Amino acid sequence: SIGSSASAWTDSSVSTQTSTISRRLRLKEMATQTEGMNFDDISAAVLKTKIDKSTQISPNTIPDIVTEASEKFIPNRAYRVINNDDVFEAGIDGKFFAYKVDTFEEIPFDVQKFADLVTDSPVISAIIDFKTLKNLNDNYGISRQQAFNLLRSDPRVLREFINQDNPIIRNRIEQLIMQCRL
Amino acid sequence: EYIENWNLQNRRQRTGFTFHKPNIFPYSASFTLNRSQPAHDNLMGTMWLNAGSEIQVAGFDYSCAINAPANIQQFEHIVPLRRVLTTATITLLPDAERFSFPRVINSADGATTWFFNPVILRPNNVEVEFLLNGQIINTYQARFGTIVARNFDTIRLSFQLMRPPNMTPAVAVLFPNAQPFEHHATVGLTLRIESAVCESVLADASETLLANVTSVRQEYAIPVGPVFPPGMNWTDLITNYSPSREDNLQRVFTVASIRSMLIK
Amino acid sequence: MDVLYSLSKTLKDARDKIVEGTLYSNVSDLIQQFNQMIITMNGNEFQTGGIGNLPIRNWNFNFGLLGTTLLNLDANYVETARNTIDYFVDFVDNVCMDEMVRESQRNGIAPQSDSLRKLSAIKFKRINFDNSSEYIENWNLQNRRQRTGFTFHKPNIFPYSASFTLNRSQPAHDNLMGTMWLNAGSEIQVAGFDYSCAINAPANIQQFEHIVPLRRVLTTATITLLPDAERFSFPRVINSADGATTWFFNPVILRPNNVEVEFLLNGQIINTYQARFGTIVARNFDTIRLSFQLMRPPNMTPAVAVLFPNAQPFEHHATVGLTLRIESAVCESVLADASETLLANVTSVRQEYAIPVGPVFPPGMNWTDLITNYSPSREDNLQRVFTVASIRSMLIK
Amino acid sequence: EYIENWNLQNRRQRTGFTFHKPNIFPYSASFTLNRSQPAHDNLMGTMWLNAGSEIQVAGFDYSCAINAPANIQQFEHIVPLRRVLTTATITLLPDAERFSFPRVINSADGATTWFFNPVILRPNNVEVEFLL
Amino acid sequence: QNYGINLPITGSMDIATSTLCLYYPTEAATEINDNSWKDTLSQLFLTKGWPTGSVYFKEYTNIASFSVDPQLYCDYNVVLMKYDATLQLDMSELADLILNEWLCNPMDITLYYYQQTDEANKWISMGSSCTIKVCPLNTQTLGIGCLTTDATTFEEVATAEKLVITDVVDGVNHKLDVTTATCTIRNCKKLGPRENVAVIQVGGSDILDITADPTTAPQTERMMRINWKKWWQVFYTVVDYVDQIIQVMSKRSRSLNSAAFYYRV
Amino acid sequence: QNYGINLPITGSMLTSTLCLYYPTEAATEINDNSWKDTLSQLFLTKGWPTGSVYFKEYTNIASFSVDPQLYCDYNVVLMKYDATLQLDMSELADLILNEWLCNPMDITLYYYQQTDEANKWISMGSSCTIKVCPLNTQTLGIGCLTTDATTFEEVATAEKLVITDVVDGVNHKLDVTTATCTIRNCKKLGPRENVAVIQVGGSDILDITADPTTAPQTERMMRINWKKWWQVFYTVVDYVDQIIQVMSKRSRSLNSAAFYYRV
Ligand SMILES: [Ca+2]
Ligand SMILES: [Ca+2]
Ligand SMILES: [Ca+2]
Ligand SMILES: [Ca+2]
Ligand SMILES: [Ca+2]
Ligand SMILES: [Ca+2]
Ligand SMILES: [Zn+2]
Repeated sequence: SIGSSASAWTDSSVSTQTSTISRRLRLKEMATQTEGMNFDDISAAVLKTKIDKSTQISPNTIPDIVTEASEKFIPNRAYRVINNDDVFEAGIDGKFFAYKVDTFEEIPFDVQKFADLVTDSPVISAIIDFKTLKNLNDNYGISRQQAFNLLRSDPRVLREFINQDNPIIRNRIEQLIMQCRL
Repeated sequence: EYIENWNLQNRRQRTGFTFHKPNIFPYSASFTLNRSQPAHDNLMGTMWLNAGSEIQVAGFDYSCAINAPANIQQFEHIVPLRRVLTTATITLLPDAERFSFPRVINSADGATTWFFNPVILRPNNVEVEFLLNGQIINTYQARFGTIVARNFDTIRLSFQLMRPPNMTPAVAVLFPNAQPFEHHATVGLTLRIESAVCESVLADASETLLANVTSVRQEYAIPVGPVFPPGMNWTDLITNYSPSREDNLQRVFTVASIRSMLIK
Repeated sequence: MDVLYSLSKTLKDARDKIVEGTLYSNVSDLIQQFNQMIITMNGNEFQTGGIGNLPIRNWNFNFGLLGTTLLNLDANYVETARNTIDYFVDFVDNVCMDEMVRESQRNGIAPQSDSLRKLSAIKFKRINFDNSSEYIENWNLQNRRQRTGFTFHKPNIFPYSASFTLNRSQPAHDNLMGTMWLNAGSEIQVAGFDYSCAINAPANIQQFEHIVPLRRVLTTATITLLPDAERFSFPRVINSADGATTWFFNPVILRPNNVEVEFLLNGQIINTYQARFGTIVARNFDTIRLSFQLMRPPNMTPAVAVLFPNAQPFEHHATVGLTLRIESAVCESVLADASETLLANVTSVRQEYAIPVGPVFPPGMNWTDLITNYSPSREDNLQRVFTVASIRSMLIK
Repeated sequence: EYIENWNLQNRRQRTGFTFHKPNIFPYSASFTLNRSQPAHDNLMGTMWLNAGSEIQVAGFDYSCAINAPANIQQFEHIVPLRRVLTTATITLLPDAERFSFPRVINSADGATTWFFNPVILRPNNVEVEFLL
Repeated sequence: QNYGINLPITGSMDIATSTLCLYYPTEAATEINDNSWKDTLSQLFLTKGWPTGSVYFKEYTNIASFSVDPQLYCDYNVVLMKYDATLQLDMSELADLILNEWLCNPMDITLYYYQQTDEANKWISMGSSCTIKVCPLNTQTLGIGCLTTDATTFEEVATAEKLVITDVVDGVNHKLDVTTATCTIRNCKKLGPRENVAVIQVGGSDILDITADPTTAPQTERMMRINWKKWWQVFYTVVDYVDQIIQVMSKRSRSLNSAAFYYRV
Repeated sequence: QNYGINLPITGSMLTSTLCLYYPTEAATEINDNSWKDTLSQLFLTKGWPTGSVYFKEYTNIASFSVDPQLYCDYNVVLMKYDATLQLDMSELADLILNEWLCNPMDITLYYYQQTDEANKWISMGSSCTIKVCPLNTQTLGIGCLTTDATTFEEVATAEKLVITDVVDGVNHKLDVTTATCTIRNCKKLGPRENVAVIQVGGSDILDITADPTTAPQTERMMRINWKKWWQVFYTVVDYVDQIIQVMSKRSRSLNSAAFYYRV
């Protein structure tokens, strides 16, 4: 029981625990308990695009490719939970952050509170992770609405920044895409 | 004392806090295997617990240094400190009680478990050194009881397992030269800082300042702030005892002393 | 010594009380004492050091008095006061270090440093203020030959001693009866072992006695007595009495039987505790006698029966134990304890300034040797150095 | 401190004494057997010593939870203090050195004696609750 | 992947597909007298959890024939040795050879005199008919109680043996008269235990001595014994407790990737 | 004064001789007249100076059991295992691995009882035949007639060495072939740590304790599997260090006898 209550969702020590919890959280997307975009939304889009492009895909090969894409695309996934002006973000690779929504200032991570929140509260895929968010805030004047939407994984704001040609967000999305390997 | 040290620090004069059993060591129970096999039948290494003011270390060798050079195995244990202690009185005893019993211990990677069945021998060529900036400030060889370290930031404990050159039949049967090692030679040391003086604030066994601050925060459900770890965990505080953490800790401890002057 | 303590106390009061913005009524009497000190010290010259690596320093005193005109102390007043107090505190520090690094085989209670000898003159007696600290209070009582007492938490009374005695033995060390003990600081751990488990002993009981005499009389001591000695409860390979060979010790712990702890003062039974464990009180004693028995269990289950045979091959050795911790005590003499830092301070000053070994204390102020031979001369010197160390720590952090 | 608490108690105000290692636990060295039989060769239970300011407890099982559900055996130890403590600094350590060596213990009724030969494992799911 | 160097491994005390070869004598198959018995045991092992095709059954006519360079290729090997009051030394030597890891170098008895360096070094000879006759030499390289030229004077320490483990006095040169025609003798050194293979003797009274030292005759976990009357019952017992047998055994240390440059197989 | 006994002892926390007893069949198989010299030279390499290792030959276990003699500081006895001689081997091992204090038993005139569990009757001779008759309180026989030997109970027949253990606290009328046997009332003082026995073959069947609940295996009781006596002797020579380390020379007695006689 990592958190206060013993749930099947929440079954360096902090790095290990958060990595395991995030690996389980990957199934929250399948369970449809998320907000905003999803890593598997990006993966499905990339899979469709590549399948349409490819000239060396046979009908007997499509099932294997689809299964591999579902199981492999974006191995490194990060999930965040927002709780009354506090954000807890955890990745499958053992990177965990805790910060304030307004100022993006790091706070000591609380594994127990993170587990309690992630048990039931919606989990937002960190399409724009904390490092990229802080870099973007430092080098650009993110508005309050822009920060809110980026934390909530707003497709509108994400496309807005891509069209504006923000190098930081474009690099982040490019890394996400390139991680869709087989 | 606390307001005295506050004013002295403001005046840039050297401060000083006297602690009984200072809580300077972050809790850390671990082992290191210098020689290992997947079966864990024949192990050599060290096994320690650092907590509060006590270090308990034990070197173990399953072969009892049968093939070691000069029938001697050397174990070392280096414990750094997050803050410099001065004029510390320490009790150094030649056996580690904690690691002198049969144990089943999970392996380094946690995949499996191994059996530790110690038989205690006297530590050999014990050398306890208190070093400041890598320079030996104090050193005591083969001396136990009460010792004094006037100024230091790390402790280096060196000891040896020597195969008894002469053994009675019971001991000879105990230590074979073959593989199956039913009894594993173990030596160890215990080192407790009874009292010390530090330029920075610390928790200790005779004060209640950490308890007061943690109690107030818990009672009023203060959200985790940007400085202290969750729940004012002393292990984390003393592990990453950063300068900002030290500043905030001294402020809160001084306030807690001021409050305890009036509240029971 | 009282003059030195008065200087330290008045400087400490000055640093604590002479702070910006305070009323002059809070510091009127303190400033009168301070001006008395300045007037008594002006025109005198002192010299501290010259032993080992302790530097030789010359101290001169020419200080104007502190004013007596402000309603509330201001920044100027505090600056003047602190500029004077820093010099005075440095002088006190060096006087205390010079006194601590010195010892004498004859008249060890008397001052040894030149500066403290100078301060022992009558002209400085006017700087006496009050003697409120425990150490200075006991210093004065000892000077008056009155009863003294220091309260110690975990007194460091027992010199380190980890040893064993064998009452039955063979060259093979396969059937042994005896005792093992560790006495350190304020802790006694004793174990009585019998390899035969009293199979043939009369009444199937083996008697064990451990007599620990103290080098000083303790009074009103709280003691924790526990029915086992964890330090002698695991397998051991112990080198024999002469170091010629090694013997094996594989203990099995049974409860100690007929436990009697006697606290005797000059051979008279002051306190006796029969089969009582936990917190006990020894009001006055100079020796501890722990008596315990190993009784062969009259009824054994098959496992215990297999453990304890009637033939020679004793694989498991029956063992009983007692632990005795002295939590607090009062001693008319000075000792080292787990709370104070006076032994630490004296040792640290001597080590820092590379003071050569003297004729009184053992090298490096080894507490084990000191308390093993706690001579009256050593006690006088130790009280002197500890009192001056407390005076010093009153000002130096 | 003591006169101040005396006056506060007379006024019926707050009282407080600060203790280093308070002697709050009456001496109690005992054991409880939840599974047992006359041979005392397959025992499950807990043995403890509460003394002064230290609780030292150890749960033992001879079968090592071979037949237990999920290969887990639970142990509990409740120590009720006779007075309410506050702002207490406590040290918790994961082994009971006092119950880690072989020993021979009298039975609950004292009829016979039984052998305890511990091998020490790491306690998992350690929970410490301070209740009021 | 730092191979070939020993780095200390640090762990914390707060933290919390294979194949099975089963060697049996021909007497077992003869008594069973069923052609499908191996398939039956494969299905039973499958129920126990061993996927079909992961259990191999090996047969040897006798301990004497099996001792001729026994090769055990499997993640886990279980040898059903059969006790014989006349073959205690043969069983002990076979068990030592298979249960322990030996690093062996060639011997040229026609070209070099030989001595054993330490207590862990023996001479292992295998073949159709190994007859080992030694002659110790003094400092002058002259035989002690044996004329060097004349081989009859030598001291016979084996005769028509399929397998022999000879332990001569250490530090003294020896001249050997092995029958190289039908025997190969190697200078072997015992490095440690082989966790891959375990022996389950059937019958007898625990008479295996796997240490040259006479003061010690250890009984490791990999050495087991069972009383028997029916080979069907023996095989059922092995199948039913294969979990315990595998737990007693362990994966061969020298075969793991970590063994690279440390005398890997 | 005694050797400082009764006074507590406090502490702080080559020249010897090696006798090697072997059966005749070992020499018969080796068939080399110089094998004793060869073994002495090998012991010299191991570290035993020439003239310090002596080899003793006994025909059989039964013949050796007739009043065995222990000569050197360290004695190493090789007994070949025989499935039908387990009790004889156990008795020989007991006699030579434990110290005994024996007294005469003139059974032709007195009744004898065993005081306690440590007391036994040791019979040694060319051929011994012990017949015992327990006696009740009135001195009459329990299941036997004192005046009729044939009613006595057989406890041993034509045995070179017998260790009889009758019920303690009850007198016995004994009948033995005194002409070819000597019976002694012996007491087991304790282990004799200067004698070790290396059984050759078998399966650890030595029981040196009359108690049935205990069959201990001391460090001085070893076992080896063998096919060549040359290999056995090479093993002994090469591991002489371990064998000696297992035994203590201090237990040697002034007389080369397996027991003390009214000492
Ligand atoms: Ca063979
Ligand atoms: Ca020859
Ligand atoms: Ca050899
Ligand atoms: Ca017989
Ligand atoms: Ca009859
Ligand atoms: Ca009897
Ligand atoms: Zn304390």
